[PDB]
Amino acid sequence: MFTINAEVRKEQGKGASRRLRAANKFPAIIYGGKEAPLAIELDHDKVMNMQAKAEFYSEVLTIVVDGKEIKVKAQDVQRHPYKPKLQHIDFVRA
Amino acid sequence: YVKLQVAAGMANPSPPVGPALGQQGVNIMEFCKAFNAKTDSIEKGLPIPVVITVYADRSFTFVTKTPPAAVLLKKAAGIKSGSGKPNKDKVGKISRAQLQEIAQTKAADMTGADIEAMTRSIEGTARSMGLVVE
Amino acid sequence: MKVRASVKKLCRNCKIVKRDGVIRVICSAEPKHKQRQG
Amino acid sequence: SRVAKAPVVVPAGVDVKINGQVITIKGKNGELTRTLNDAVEVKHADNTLTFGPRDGYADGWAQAGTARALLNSMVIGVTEGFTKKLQLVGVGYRAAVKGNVINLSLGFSHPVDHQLPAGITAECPTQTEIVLKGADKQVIGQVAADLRAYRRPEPYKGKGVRYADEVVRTKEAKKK
Amino acid sequence: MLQPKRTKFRKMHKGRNRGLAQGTDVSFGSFGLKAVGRGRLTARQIEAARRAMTRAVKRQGKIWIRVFPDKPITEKPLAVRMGKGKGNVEYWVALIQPGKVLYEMDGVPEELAREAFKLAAAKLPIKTTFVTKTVM
RNA sequence: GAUGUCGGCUCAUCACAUCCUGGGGCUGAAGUAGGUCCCAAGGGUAUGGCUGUUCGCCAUUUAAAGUGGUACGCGAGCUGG
RNA sequence: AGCCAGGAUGUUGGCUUAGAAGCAGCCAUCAUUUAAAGAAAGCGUAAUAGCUCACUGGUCGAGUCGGCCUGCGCGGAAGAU
Ligand SMILES: [Mg+2]
Ligand SMILES: [Mg+2]
Ligand SMILES: [Mg+2]
Ligand SMILES: [Mg+2]
Ligand SMILES: [Mg+2]
Ligand SMILES: [Mg+2]
Ligand SMILES: [Mg+2]
Ligand SMILES: [Mg+2]
Ligand SMILES: [Zn+2]
Repeated sequence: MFTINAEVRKEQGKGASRRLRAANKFPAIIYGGKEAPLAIELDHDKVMNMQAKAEFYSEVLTIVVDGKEIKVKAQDVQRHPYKPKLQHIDFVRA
Repeated sequence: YVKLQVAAGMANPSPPVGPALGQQGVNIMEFCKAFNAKTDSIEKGLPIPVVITVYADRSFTFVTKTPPAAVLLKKAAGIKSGSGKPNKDKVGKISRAQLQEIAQTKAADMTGADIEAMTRSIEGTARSMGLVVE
Repeated sequence: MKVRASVKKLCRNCKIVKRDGVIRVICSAEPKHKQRQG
Repeated sequence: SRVAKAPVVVPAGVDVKINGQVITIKGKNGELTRTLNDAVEVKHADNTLTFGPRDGYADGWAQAGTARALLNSMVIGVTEGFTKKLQLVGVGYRAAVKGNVINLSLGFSHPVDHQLPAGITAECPTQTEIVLKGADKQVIGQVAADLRAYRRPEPYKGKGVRYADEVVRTKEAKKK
Repeated sequence: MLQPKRTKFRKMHKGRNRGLAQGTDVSFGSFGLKAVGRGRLTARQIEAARRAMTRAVKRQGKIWIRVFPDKPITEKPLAVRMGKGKGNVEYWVALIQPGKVLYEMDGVPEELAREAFKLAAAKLPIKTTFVTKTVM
């Protein structure tokens, strides 16, 4: 059910990541397996609404980048200190 | 119009039955002589509280009521007081039989489809005094 | 009425209204509830 | 909104005249006029009147619901009457009409003698009853309010001038 | 009124109160009271919010306090000139950063909990926000 | 290489967080009189006993004897307790 | 959201009191026929009567409700030439 439609990050770090969260997108990362890590930027409110549900952090999830449907599990999530926002997600493959 | 829970046997004692309906405008001594034509029949001291459909200046004719349930419980318990809060102390748990001999009381005058249902309401006062079933 | 910085509905029959740039509470049931922000 | 979008139906015997914003209605009870806000197109398109906003005015629909209620009261007002009653309470309170004047006696040292406007008429079937009649709805509540203002009902006994609509909440005095 | 039983030193430097908080998630209960603003929370303030919590909820659930006023604050008394040594400890504060969960609560429904914290929050000098437990 | 400091007297002027008067809402406002808040600074707003007093207590008044600013207003205006 | 209708059976639930009846407080806080009814929301009654929500519905014919994220504004906001 959870199908996150993601794009690939062209620039990384603090300036680039803040530039994203000012534009209602947030950074994330996919790791696991032996494939290299994949840095993705997600649309905030889309992911925000979906992680409200309980079966986002327990079921297999799928992320589409460049057309390729990559299956993952949610692994770690950086929340805003004092808002109902999201800074960063770690997705592990599975 | 003044009401109080009136005695069946005594009429015109001044505190409790003088104001009762001898001061409404009902004939107390032909309510509680006609009602006492009906409580010459009734058991020794059931306050069976009727609805009054009466007049002001010595005329009357009454509709009638079913006899109580709350007055008839404490007999076989051996007590004539009550708790401050039941289901902590009880007054001696009594039989279905007396709760079913009080269920003999409100049977002739209800409208049910299946008559077993009303054994619950008789014990909305049971737990509310302590009369729980085995 | 009672005049305070915080004006609130104190019962269901209360009602907020703004009349000249002034938040007021009218109640049909209790004149005690009449309030003006100020 | 719903108020504006319901059309104003005119019954037989009411001649209507749209000079732009200025609009008057004629009836048996008499001519009534209104000068609507600039944001209100009002149209003849039937035996009805229609209300909707004029592009270029943010208020718009708000004025059209206002305009609708007004003409409706006017159209009703010229055909049938508006009648507000006022009941007097007070042992020594009374009202009488002398022609375009109501002479109220309300426990005052002076006499209250209130003057009516052009198109309002007051009778009294009782010493303690005033009955206004008029084509306008605003003027007849303004007059009934003014008459109510001399002796507005006080809570304890309910003594004063009350609308017969009015239900008065009575309280009991401070104990002892 | 909370206070350290013993401290290594009597008086602490003023310091500064920069940064985001640690203790940002609800960890012991289902619901919590989170700080949005920054500033000192005195021990009297913490006890008053706690007093108002435990009364909005009557012997119901469990309450945790995630902050501790461990920082001693000093004041020179009235009519003392500047200097002549540092003042005497008058009260204890917890330094608060934006994000700090201050109290936590379970054993009650949410709606009672939103009301309990609203009353407690009125006692505090910092903007707050209601928050819920999060999974992973 | 001096800006005279307490209180009094004389003369005052502003502010309003209004003491009285005026207008008002709620009142646990019957009435009389109050309580509380809102608006209002137009005008008005004690004499004496004791003390250097400000103040305060007391006596007796008044519709009321308001609160503060003006170098704790005012000594090239007085006094000098 | 406007606009028509009902609120009952045990029962004045028990305790207390001069009396407490849903409506002083206190415990039971469940039934009941049923389309429905919290052993009763404040008013109100010396107290009941009464008042009426909750309660469930009909007729009515296009959007409505109330939380979150924020943006710009509103009040909160009294001083002395
Ligand atoms: Mg930088
Ligand atoms: Mg003022
Ligand atoms: Mg003038
Ligand atoms: Mg003196
Ligand atoms: Mg002055
Ligand atoms: Mg001076
Ligand atoms: Mg000088
Ligand atoms: Mg000297
Ligand atoms: Zn109200």
